[PDB]
Amino acid sequence: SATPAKVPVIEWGKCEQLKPSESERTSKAAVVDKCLQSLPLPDPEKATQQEIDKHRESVTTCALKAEGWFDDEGVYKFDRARNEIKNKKLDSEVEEAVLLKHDACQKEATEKHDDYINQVQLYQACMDYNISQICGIKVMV
Amino acid sequence: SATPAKVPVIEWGKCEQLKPSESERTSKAAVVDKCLQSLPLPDPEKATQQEIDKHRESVTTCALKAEGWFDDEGVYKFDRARNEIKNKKLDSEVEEAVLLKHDACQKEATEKHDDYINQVQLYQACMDYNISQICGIKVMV
Ligand code: NA
Repeated sequence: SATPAKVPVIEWGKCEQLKPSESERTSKAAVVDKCLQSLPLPDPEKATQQEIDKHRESVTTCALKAEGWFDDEGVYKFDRARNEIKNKKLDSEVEEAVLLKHDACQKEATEKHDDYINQVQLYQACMDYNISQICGIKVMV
Repeated sequence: SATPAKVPVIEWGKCEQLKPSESERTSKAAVVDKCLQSLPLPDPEKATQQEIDKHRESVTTCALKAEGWFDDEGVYKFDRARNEIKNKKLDSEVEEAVLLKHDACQKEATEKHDDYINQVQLYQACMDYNISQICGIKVMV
C-alpha cells in the first residue's frame, strides 16, 4: 500500500496484560484528535525543534487533562495511576515490583520537579523504563 | 497513566480519506503481532544497527506479504496500490497529482533497485513524502 497503517511493534514479555485493547486505542485516538483541533501541528517547513517539542508537550497534557488525570490543585493523580496498574491483573510478582517502582518514580518526580507537568512527564518516563525492565518488554524504534 | 496508549498524531489536510479506519488499524496490529511470533525483536544489549534495520524491514515485508501485496515471483503489486489510491475517492485534483507521483515513485523504485523489497521500500518512502506534500498532511515524529 502507499498508505499503510502504522502500529506499535512490541513484545510484551511477562506483561501481556499491559497491551492496550482495540477499545483503549480508539479511545486515546479520539482524545488526541480532539486535542489537535485546538493545538494544530506546527508547520515542519517552518517550525523550530523547540516549537515542535513544546507542541508535543501540550498535546500530552491536553490528553491527560481531558481524561481526568489532574486534581483540583493541578496535581497528577498518582493514586489513580497506581489503581489502574492493579486493575491490569499482572502476575503477582510482577505487580509487586511494578507497584514498588510506582512509589520510586512518584518520589523521583516529586523531589526533582515542583512543576506539576514536569512531575507527570518524569513519572511517565520513569515508569516506561522500569515497567519495560521488569516485564522484559521490547519496543521497535 | 503509567501505561498510556501511543497513537499517531496526524493532521490529514485535504486527505481525511487516507486516515485508517479502526478496522484497518486492528487488522494491521493483528498482522504485526503474528509476524512477531516468528520475527522477534533483536536484544538491544547485543544487536547491531544492521540487525535492527534488517529486522524492521522483515516486519514490514511480513505484514505486506500477509495482506497479499506480492505476486508469486515476489514483485510488489504496484497496480493494486494504484487502484487502492483511486478507491480512496480523493478530490479529483489531489487524485491526479497523487497518481502522477505513484507512477513516478514506481519508476524510480524499479530503476534504482533490482531487489523487490528495496523497490517497495523506496516506493513507500517516495509516496509518504509526496502524498504528505500534496495533501498538506503533518505527522508528529
Ligand atoms: Na505502590
